[PDB]
Amino acid sequence: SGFKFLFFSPDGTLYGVHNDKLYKGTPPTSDKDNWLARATLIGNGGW
Amino acid sequence: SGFKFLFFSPDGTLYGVHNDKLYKGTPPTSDKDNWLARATLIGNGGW
Amino acid sequence: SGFKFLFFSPDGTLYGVHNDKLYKGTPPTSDKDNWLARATLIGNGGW
Amino acid sequence: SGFKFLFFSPDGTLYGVHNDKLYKGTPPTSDKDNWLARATLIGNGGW
Amino acid sequence: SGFKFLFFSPDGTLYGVHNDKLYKGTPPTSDKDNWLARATLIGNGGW
Ligand SMILES: CC(=O)N[C@@H]1[C@@H](O)[C@H](O)[C@@H](CO)O[C@@H]1O
Ligand SMILES: CC(=O)N[C@@H]1[C@@H](O)[C@H](O)[C@@H](CO)O[C@@H]1O
Ligand SMILES: CC(=O)N[C@@H]1[C@@H](O)[C@H](O)[C@@H](CO)O[C@@H]1O
Ligand SMILES: CC(=O)N[C@@H]1[C@@H](O)[C@H](O)[C@@H](CO)O[C@@H]1O
Ligand SMILES: CC(=O)N[C@@H]1[C@@H](O)[C@H](O)[C@@H](CO)O[C@@H]1O
Repeated sequence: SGFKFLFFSPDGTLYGVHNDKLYKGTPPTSDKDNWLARATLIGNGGW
Repeated sequence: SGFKFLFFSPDGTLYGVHNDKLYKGTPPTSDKDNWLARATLIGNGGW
Repeated sequence: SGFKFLFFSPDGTLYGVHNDKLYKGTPPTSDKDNWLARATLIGNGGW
Repeated sequence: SGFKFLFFSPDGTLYGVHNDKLYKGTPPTSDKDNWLARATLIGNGGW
Repeated sequence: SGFKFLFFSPDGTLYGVHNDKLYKGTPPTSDKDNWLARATLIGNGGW
């Protein structure tokens, strides 16, 4: 629970480290947007 | 109180994590501008 | 003490959170620049 | 273990500090991508 | 003692806070680049 890092790439993609995993995707648009469920998993550990 | 993350997207929108929630909005232009009151809630928790 | 956050906006302005307040201004060019005295107070608390 | 800093350059390259060393490279695109194995070492300590 | 902050400006300059001092410079190109030996000191304390 909670992100360790949460930051943008210069194209506007949101990146986040959550439970040692790395995710990316376009940023959420509302509190109805389950961002983590639709984010792409781009790293399985070590972050 | 207190933000856990406070950062910019490349289009100039300010993003912030406050009390596990995610907020965005144009940055304040003066200390009369209550940013958190006018920011768009874009995540209800898990941040 | 020091800063809680210190980060750039995409237009090149340096932002900083210091003693719960939000500051912005052009980045310092030498150690003779008192950036905190020089920056614009854009938020009086809650940061 | 884990990263101490993880952030983007405006040229699109991902930078990270891991165990006091500095690395850069294209961001990972999947959890098969061993980013730290293929990243360019650009700093052997002090970070 | 490492860096407290390490981040880019949108023109590609790397900024870092180290022992409460603020440094800037082009990012290191390889592990043979002593960045902090050649970085510009732009803040002597308070960071
Ligand atoms: C910090 C880092 O590069 N972690 C990666 C991880 O994301 C990836 O899923 C795994 C693939 O084997 O390799 C590494 O552990
Ligand atoms: C980290 C993350 O994606 N959190 C979101 C939250 O912001 C959103 O309000 C909720 C919708 O049900 O889904 C997830 O919990
Ligand atoms: C986090 C946040 O938006 N803080 C603001 C503060 O910056 C501003 O000076 C004040 C104006 O009334 O309102 C809020 O407290
Ligand atoms: C913080 C910093 O500038 N560290 C560098 C290190 O990355 C580099 O590999 C070394 C070369 O001798 O010099 C310095 O220690
Ligand atoms: C956070 C900040 O602005 N620190 C500066 C420091 O960089 C500068 O060298 C000194 C010179 O007067 O003034 C301030 O203390």
